[PDB]
Amino acid sequence: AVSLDRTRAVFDGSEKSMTLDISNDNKQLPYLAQAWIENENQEKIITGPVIATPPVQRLEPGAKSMVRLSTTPDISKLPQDRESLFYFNLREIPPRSEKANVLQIALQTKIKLFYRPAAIKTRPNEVWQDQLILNKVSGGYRIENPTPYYVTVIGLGGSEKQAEEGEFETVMLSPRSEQTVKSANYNTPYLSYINDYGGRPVLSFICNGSRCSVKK
Amino acid sequence: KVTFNNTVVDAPCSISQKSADQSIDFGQLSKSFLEAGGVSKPMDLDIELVNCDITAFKGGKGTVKLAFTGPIVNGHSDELDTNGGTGLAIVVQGAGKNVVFDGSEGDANTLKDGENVLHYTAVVKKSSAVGAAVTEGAFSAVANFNLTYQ
Amino acid sequence: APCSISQKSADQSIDFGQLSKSFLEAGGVSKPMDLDIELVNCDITAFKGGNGAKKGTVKLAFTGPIVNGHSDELDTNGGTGLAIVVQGAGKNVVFDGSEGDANTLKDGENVLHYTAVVKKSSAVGAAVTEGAFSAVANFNLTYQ
Repeated sequence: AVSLDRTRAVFDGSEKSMTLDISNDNKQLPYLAQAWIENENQEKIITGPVIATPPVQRLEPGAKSMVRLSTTPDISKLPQDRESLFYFNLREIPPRSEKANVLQIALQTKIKLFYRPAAIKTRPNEVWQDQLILNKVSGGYRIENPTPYYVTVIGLGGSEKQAEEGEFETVMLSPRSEQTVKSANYNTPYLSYINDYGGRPVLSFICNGSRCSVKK
Repeated sequence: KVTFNNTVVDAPCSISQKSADQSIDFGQLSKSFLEAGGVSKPMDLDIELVNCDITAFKGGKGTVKLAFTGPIVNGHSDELDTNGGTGLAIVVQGAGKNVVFDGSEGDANTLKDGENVLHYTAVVKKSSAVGAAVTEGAFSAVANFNLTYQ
Repeated sequence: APCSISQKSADQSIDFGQLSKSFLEAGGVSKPMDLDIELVNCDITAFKGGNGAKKGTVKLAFTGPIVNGHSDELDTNGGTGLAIVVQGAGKNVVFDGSEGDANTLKDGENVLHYTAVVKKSSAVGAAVTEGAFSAVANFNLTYQ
């Protein structure tokens, strides 16, 4: 019954706080909405550096509310030249059932929460994923992500259509890191990723041997 | 001049069921029947995915991991332990596969073309716990349907 | 001549915020937002240089990129599926420079009130995609 407004959240390091919108899409009954934060290993963290409030709140039928994301002085201890990964959780508590012998379903929405330091603040439709480098290797490709941001790759094929509908195993590269994925060799490699808005753009590469850079 | 600004994002899924409290009632059951090894009629546990683009749970990869979570009958992650000390447990079947609640990935693509409802069935039965015995009394349970977006 | 646009109305911005791709693609329409044109220091009294001047009326016209087949939809810069629709007196506005209805003006200042919304365009094949969007419209006045 309770829902979040996005699939990922970017926290602007130049800000000390920001909000996320939540909704009780159930028009008949009130539901509770709990919110909390997890670190990069998805372990719940209560002492910062990012905090979620309120930890729980009641939502009347059809009610719209929000959750606030705030930072603590320790936020400045996070690296300031790359992104840091967190997870935001929103889980509902349906009202206790009337009937006896019942099973109830409770939805929990978990999304990536990227802490983006001010030094790498970004512009409205900016693209950095075009700096991804593809190195052909034994078994597939070694994706290289030299950018200071996390990049979520959801496709890799010989065509644009194959990059999208292709059967690929979604992997997320950490800032300044690489990673090898198993894949068939392609003449004109195509890659698909998830941007800040949830969009899935498709990047076309051109290879110079075992190296492949995005085509501008 | 007037400049209009807006932003568009992909929204996470919202769920709902035939019942406003998101529950399914198993009705009354015979303690003796369940005790003897009988099982309840499998009940339709349908979850409607709304306010999102279902083109990620469809059938025919996935950027949204799906999983169920709840207390389990020790040694049986596919048996959702219940409340009421009745000795009963709940089992949920998805699409030819059983759901596990120890926090293991479920099938996030069980959507039958032309629909936005994930279909499951749930049955109540005596717990697989050693020396378990069905006893009179109402039972209940809550399972967490977890959607983790990438 | 009779009036002059207020410094604030001559160059204004409207932010509809963050919208759901799903909502839009399924025909959803955003919350409306006020778009007011403030005319200040109007001297309709002095607009007596030939009483042919049908009262102190003013017709406003909007101009901007348009969605094919639909002149009442302002096209969005970048992207493809979105469209801005502006209303006045419950009547839609067209962005081809056509004069709107006559508005009566009194000396001093007058406010022309409109409301705007974002939605998927009526164009065939129109597909809503995510990202940041912006649309710009210009307007000009003609007095009667």
